[PDB]
Amino acid sequence: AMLDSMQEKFATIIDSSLQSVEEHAKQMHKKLEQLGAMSLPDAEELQNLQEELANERALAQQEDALLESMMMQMEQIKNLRSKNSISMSVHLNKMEESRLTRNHRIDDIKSGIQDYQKLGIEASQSAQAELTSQME
Amino acid sequence: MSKEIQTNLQVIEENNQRHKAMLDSMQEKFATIIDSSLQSVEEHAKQMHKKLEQLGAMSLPDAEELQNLQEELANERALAQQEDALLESMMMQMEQIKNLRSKNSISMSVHLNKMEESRLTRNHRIDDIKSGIQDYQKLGIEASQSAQAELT
Amino acid sequence: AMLDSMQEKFATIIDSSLQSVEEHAKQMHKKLEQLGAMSLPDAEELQNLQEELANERALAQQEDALLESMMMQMEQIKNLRSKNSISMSVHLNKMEESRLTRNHRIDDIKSGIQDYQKLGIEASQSAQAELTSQME
Amino acid sequence: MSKEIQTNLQVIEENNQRHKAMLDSMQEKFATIIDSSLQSVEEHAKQMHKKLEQLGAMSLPDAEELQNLQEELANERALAQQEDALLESMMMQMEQIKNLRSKNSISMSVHLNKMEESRLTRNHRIDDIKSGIQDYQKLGIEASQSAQAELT
Repeated sequence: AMLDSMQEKFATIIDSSLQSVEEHAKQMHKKLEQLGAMSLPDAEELQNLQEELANERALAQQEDALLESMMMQMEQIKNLRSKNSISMSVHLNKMEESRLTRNHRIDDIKSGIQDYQKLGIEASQSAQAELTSQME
Repeated sequence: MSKEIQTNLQVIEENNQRHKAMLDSMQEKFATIIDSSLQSVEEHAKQMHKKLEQLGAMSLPDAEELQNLQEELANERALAQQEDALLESMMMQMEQIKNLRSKNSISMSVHLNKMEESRLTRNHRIDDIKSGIQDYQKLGIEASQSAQAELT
Repeated sequence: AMLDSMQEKFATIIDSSLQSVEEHAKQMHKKLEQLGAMSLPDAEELQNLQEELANERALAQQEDALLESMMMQMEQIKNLRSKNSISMSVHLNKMEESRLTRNHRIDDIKSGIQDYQKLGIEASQSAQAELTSQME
Repeated sequence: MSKEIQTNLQVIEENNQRHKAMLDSMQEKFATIIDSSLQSVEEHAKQMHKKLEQLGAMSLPDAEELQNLQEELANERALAQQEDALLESMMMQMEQIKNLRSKNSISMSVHLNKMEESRLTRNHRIDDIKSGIQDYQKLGIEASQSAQAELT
């Protein structure tokens, strides 16, 4: 029974094998721990991009509201100008009538002065027609 | 008295002469002023007519000014028409850019969700592998006992 | 003295002449009154054009203030977007580093599994080197 | 006892045979498991290596997604650059239209002042003519008296 000296080598290799299976299990699990630890910063970065995307939506919404408001006010001014411009064309037309009318009135007065000069000659001849008539 | 009647007829021959040269000088002097009277009516009519000439002469410059106001009013509509075209064009283009942005930002959210799936999947796989290391270490130590309990 | 009968015609023409000089003076002055009356509506029309011109100035001033304000706000949004876009490029670069790093860590673990398979064969030969050695 | 020693040597000849075929079967059975042990270490190493293969295979799609995010970011700058060019262009043009309007409105005020002068001048001329009618009627009635006071 020289087996007692052979089996002492049996616990020496089974134990030395198991200690390597646990050192591999220890080493790998440490590597897998820190690898899986990257998940949180990765999630962090996504949340940041997510927030920046929401800012873009916020900003686009403010921009659209701003331009609409600007266009609104811009349209009111356009209408006011248009009303103001129509008012002008009307007053210019009135002034054109008042100018033509003034011309007619001036021509009437010119004609009336001519009528006066005409009827003055008619009076001069009609008066000398009495003075040459009272020559009898 | 035949000679006496002849001189009484000389009296009359000068008597009417005293009325003739007196009336001939009255109608000559009265007609000399009616003529000067018409001359004041014609010089006043000329004077006044000149005034009305230069007054009516203002009409054409008045019309020039109105016509200038007319042109400046038409320019204003021109400018108003350019301004409206410009803003319309601008709004047109701004609207495309807005749409392109929205399409681009939506595409982005898709990739962000895509990536979040890829992150969760990655975690499951890491956990799956971690479990396999635990499974190996457990079935490894339990295998050692099955050998040490028989030969020892 | 048959002049008393001639002078009665003298007051008849001097009076008839003067009454025509006053009827002309009356008629003309009436014409000149209403002609000069056009001055007030003419002045009115000018004042209206004057007010419409001031409206144009008012309107142009509002328009200039409006566009300036719009441009201001438009510039703030541009800057905010630009800051938001720079922030993105930064997070994308971080994620690219975290991806490369993750690749190195995975390769290390792959290599460490290979080292384990290698040193397992070294153990298998070294163990059978004892079992073929204890054949003596 | 010569025959007796031969059989005691047969005992030993089977005694060591009882240890030989017992040890030959112990190292054959012990080496038969060290071989199966390495086989579990190599199949686990293969199994795990597969897991790491498909996990590392996620890297390329991850890179594709980042590259898409990169392109969508560059598009956004493109769109931002078009938008700024557009508004600049628009402001440029709006500024000319504004100037042209001011020039046009100032021209107008000049004509309005021009016309107001022409209106005041017109009034002086009307008053001047009215005065001439008064002057004529006054110097006309006073002329009538100078004649009626002498002949009447």
